[PDB]
Amino acid sequence: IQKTPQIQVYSRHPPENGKPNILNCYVTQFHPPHIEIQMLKNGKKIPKVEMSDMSFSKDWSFYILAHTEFTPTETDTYACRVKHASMAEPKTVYWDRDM
Amino acid sequence: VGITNVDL
Amino acid sequence: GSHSMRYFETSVSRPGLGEPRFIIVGYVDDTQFVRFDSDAETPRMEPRAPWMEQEGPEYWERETQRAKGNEQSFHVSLRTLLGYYNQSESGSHTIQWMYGCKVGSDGRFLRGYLQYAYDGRDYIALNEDLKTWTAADVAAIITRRKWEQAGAAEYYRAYLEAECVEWLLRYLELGKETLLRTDPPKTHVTHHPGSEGDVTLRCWALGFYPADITLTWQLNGTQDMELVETRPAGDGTFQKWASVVVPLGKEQNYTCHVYHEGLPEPLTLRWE
Amino acid sequence: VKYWFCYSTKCYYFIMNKTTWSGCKANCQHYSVPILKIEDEDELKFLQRHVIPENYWIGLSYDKKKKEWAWIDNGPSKLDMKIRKMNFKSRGCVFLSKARIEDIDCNIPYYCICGKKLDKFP
Repeated sequence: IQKTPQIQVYSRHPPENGKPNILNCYVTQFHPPHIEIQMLKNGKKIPKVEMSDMSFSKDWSFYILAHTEFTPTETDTYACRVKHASMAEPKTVYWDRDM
Repeated sequence: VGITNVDL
Repeated sequence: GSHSMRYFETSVSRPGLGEPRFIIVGYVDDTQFVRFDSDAETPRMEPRAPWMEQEGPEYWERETQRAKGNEQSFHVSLRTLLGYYNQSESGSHTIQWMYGCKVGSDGRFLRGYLQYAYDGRDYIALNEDLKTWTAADVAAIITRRKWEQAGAAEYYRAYLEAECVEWLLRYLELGKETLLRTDPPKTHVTHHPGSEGDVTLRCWALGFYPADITLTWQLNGTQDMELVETRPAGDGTFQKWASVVVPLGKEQNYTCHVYHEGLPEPLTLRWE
Repeated sequence: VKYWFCYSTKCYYFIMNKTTWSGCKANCQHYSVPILKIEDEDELKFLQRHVIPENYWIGLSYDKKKKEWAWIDNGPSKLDMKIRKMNFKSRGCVFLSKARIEDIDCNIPYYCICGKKLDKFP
């Protein structure tokens, strides 16, 4: 049995240019639990990325959160690449300020 | 506290 | 009001490179309080909540002894379940176990849950009566027949109805200003222009505890709605939003409804 | 992927596509077969025994206006006591698995089951 993950890229506080904020990568509803989450800032991976302890809901699907400090800019692109057994190619979900 | 697991 | 304790015990078999990984994750309502990991430098029950540090060293040593005891129990259970399904040793398999009790506003026992899973699918679960088991397949019936003679159903019932409730009420006292608190959500409606002569209206709800919330879009009263899962902010609060594709000009005709326990009355929101 | 199976005096339609409870309800009404409303415990036992191991959306959901749990037909069932004993949170929809029948957020996508009681022989 295998479940494809659902990635949610968002900020802790409403996005504001220049102001320091925290970017969150919420990887939801996945199985097997073995997963490789990578937070990127304009292609290259963000250096200090702290991860939370992996948990699961009532439907046995796994949940994990990855967060790091970031300064949003109108030109700077932020994305979260997730590598899982269910997917042949790693999915990279770009951060949207409107979502 | 939790509880001790019974062998499956 | 309602409060519930949940313990999430997971065992992931590592073929050739392990030594299977065992993780215990504890939760009180929606906040994490205990943690255990076999891959850690020093395998011990760690506090995730700041108010949990008030507990003595005798408690942490007792919970580590329980976690280490469960680690070898799930390790034997992994090989036992491998023989039950007659699967190869070269493959990786997972065993998930979640248990706990839910108390009311009294606050006394409402329901006790104790369910098991193998490779993300149902295996064996303790019924609402807390005296009978429900087996998913023929391999799970072997575990049910083994636990019927051993009296596991009566053993877990003694914990879920008494020992679970006793400790959940203790943890609520320890985290009085952290668990019993209710933060109302900061709500606002955002406008998004389209190209097909229609606009996307997003009803935001940021910074709220607990995660239990229900966002709905009303016109004159639901299926056309685009609701996302409740996401944690990271600081200790939650976020959730609902989206609807509405025609241009009728921005004020559509009203959003927010349902949270922290709010005294359900909120009505419109774009301005 | 979708198939149909029958038991007693009721034929069930199984949709093997992960969609929300509202989507599952809409997909059932499209084929003119309402979303599964389990009548008795013997029916639940069959549905749990015969299924691919996964989570399946059923006709039980919580109504905000009524402030109580109600089925699709908005009528009673013999299993109503078993559901009321499970003390589900006054929010979300109920899903069916091979050994459990618990409540969760309706926005989470699972497989769909439609069920209509047969009045006469086909």
